[PDB]
Amino acid sequence: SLIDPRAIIDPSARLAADVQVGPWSIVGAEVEIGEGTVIGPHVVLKGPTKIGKHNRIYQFSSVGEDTPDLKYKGEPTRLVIGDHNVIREGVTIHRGTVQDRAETTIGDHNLIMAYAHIGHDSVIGNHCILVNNTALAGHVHVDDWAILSGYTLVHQYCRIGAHSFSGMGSAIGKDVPAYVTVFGNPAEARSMNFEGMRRRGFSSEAIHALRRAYKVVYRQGHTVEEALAELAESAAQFPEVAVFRDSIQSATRGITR
Amino acid sequence: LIDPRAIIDPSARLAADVQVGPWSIVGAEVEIGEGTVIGPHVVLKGPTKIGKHNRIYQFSSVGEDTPDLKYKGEPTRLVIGDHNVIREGVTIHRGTVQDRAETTIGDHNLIMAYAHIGHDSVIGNHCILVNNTALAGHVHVDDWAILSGYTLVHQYCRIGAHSFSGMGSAIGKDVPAYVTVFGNPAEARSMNFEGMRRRGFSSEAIHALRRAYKVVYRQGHTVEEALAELAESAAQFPEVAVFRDSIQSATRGITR
Amino acid sequence: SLIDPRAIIDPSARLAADVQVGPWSIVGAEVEIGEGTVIGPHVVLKGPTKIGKHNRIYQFSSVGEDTPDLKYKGEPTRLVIGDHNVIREGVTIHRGTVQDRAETTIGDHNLIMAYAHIGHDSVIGNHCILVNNTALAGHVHVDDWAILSGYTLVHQYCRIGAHSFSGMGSAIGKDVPAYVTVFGNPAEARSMNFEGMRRRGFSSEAIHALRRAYKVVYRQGHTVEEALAELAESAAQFPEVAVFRDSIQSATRGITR
Ligand SMILES: O=C(Nc1nnn[nH]1)[C@@H]1CN(S(=O)(=O)c2cccc(C(F)(F)F)c2)Cc2ccccc21
Ligand SMILES: O=C(Nc1nnn[nH]1)[C@@H]1CN(S(=O)(=O)c2cccc(C(F)(F)F)c2)Cc2ccccc21
Ligand SMILES: O=C(Nc1nnn[nH]1)[C@@H]1CN(S(=O)(=O)c2cccc(C(F)(F)F)c2)Cc2ccccc21
Repeated sequence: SLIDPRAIIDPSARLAADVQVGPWSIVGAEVEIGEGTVIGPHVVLKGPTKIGKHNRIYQFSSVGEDTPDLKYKGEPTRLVIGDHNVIREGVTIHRGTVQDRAETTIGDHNLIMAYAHIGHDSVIGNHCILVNNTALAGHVHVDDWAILSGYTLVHQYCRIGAHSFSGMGSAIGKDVPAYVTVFGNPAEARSMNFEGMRRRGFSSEAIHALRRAYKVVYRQGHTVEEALAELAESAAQFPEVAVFRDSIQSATRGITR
Repeated sequence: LIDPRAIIDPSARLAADVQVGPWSIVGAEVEIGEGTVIGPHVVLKGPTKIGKHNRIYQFSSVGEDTPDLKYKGEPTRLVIGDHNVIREGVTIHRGTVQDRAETTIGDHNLIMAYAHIGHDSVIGNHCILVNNTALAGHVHVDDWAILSGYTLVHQYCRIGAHSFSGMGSAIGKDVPAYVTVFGNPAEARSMNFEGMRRRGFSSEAIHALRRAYKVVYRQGHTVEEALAELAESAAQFPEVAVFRDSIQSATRGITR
Repeated sequence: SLIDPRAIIDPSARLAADVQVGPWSIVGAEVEIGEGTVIGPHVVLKGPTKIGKHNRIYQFSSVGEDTPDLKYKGEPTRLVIGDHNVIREGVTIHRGTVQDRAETTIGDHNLIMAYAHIGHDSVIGNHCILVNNTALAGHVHVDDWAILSGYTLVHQYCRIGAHSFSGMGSAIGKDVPAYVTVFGNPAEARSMNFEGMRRRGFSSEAIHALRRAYKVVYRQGHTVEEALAELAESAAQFPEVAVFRDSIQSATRGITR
């Protein structure tokens, strides 16, 4: 059948139609797996965890584990994963902490590559790519279409804006605004993901307004308040520029410069 | 307690309270002490001693041979203390004869996902190795040391008591006790003042250490000039002696 | 017997007579293992894949999985491993893509340490060392005797020259010429692997010629074509200098400086 007899399914666990579990996989108590989701061999799922439809989870992944501690501490804490996600070999995903959200949240159509770490209370949106060995410390918010290149380290509470790009080996300590490309340890803003805008079919008017929006924030010596005021008009014409202005507005503890 | 789908070698030695998850291998000459929980999918190889009330998580390879070419199959050891947590996919290699033929881990150590503890490494107590920390080999980590995620330590380096390394740090030279280091290559920034307050250090002892840092790092002295300047502060404050002693035992230089 | 009864051997799998396979290992369809090869417990082998003779593959390794790269669409691509290779704990090796030569290729006597990654369409030669957590993004050519120390990151299409050395935590966006020593993120050219050359028994005359060849490429203000021209004489005299000159000539992303 679809359920390999060498897998251990806890009596409390809930499996929907067309679910596959490979051999020697543990689907622990309070884990719920959605329609057509494929669990490979040698996977550990721990709950309380909700996984949606048409997901693929590869061998050696630990999905819904507790955040590391010298002692067991703080539950019920949730992990929620949406639909059409690919979680590759040996990925670690921790559930939330009772102190903060009490939930780690992953949306839809995300690709999390081998040995990536998703820390407690982190929130991933849709259509994101975390390349090999990307580590989100915890309480990290990754917005839609963001790409973290291989071995990107993100500090606790940092926001990764929509359509942003972090070069491989980047260590991020401050918010990355929407569309911004960052590199190095510590991470420095370089340009914008113009490549990614074109692959999203952004009007060349929107891309040119986003180029000027970069220069307003990074290049003209403005305060953030002065920048937000200078962007207000562009943000009103282009929803794309508003995503950018909003990412800067939301950064209380400062942006990656 | 011992899951029937685990392979326990005849010559393994497990206390009554020990839990072994399914699909785990307790290899030849593996001692495991009372209260220790071995998760599923764990490979333990010997000769290895594991103390008490330890927790080893799935996909961990504890007590394998180093691939370091200078190792040639000698019966070298791995000792682990008590109340240690070893997380998902941690690799801990046994020692080599060229040193002391032992990798040593003490008590109350938190070793997070995919950390590497190379051959002959000595970790003390209440240490934190965050995800993907790599100790290349012969690395001595002293009590209360914290190495942040993806911290790389070159062979033979000493990580001082209460020292802290920023994430993605690459350490080539000894880190003195209490010192904070960041970047590739690693550079001294300040003292672990949080760590001192964690331990309940006197505001005297913290002020003495704040000064001691300036003597070594900020006053354009040499190491020899600096050691002599500290010797009185060191004699008065056992806390300052830990710092001064870590600089003296640094024969291959300190992280500046 | 040598195949553990808890192992899963696909009917279509071809194992030489003395092949060992540890418990809860998977030898999938169209996987060939040559004589002497030992597979440890908890190993996943997917095909189409050819593993040669006297190889050792450690636990938690995923050898021959599909690349998550979005351009691969389930085409029947290959992985080929030669003889006398050691693959340590948790290594990932993906098969090729039809956009290149539909093959990922490893030669002989290579040491690939724990959690190292070998991306689609990568070509490793002989006597290479990939230290812990080294990652080749894809289409990476590593020539014979190349050392990549721990957590070395290699961008797609980068060529790592013969007897080259990359320091711990290096991030390589451009070709590493043969013999050259690189460090840092981004990677920086800092002289040549003279201790490597003296160890493998290179002549004093050859080492002295490589020393001058280095000055011509890096220290004489020459553009690459001006340099390739000046090396032409010395490359005709010494094979080592030809390998060096050849590595520079075949740089598609430029060279590490
Ligand atoms: O194209 C890109 N270039 C880039 N990275 N950093 N700076 N520039 C990124 C990175 N990659 S990748 O190189 O193929 C890759 C895959 C596995 C492992 C790694 C490694 F670990 F970094 F080595 C890299 C995947 C990817 C997928 C969609 C969009 C952009 C990218
Ligand atoms: O604060 C700290 N390191 C720091 N700060 N600035 N530079 N490096 C360390 C690190 N953390 S962490 O960020 O929550 C964490 C957890 C898992 C993975 C990672 C990652 F892999 F680095 F991304 C980070 C866990 C932790 C727990 C008690 C004491 C100190 C620490
Ligand atoms: O000797 C060397 N020195 C050097 N590397 N980078 N800069 N200097 C390299 C690196 N080493 S290693 O330190 O013993 C080692 C082993 C496992 C893990 C690591 C770590 F992950 F980086 F921490 C390091 C293993 C090794 C083996 C053959 C040839 C050269 C090397």
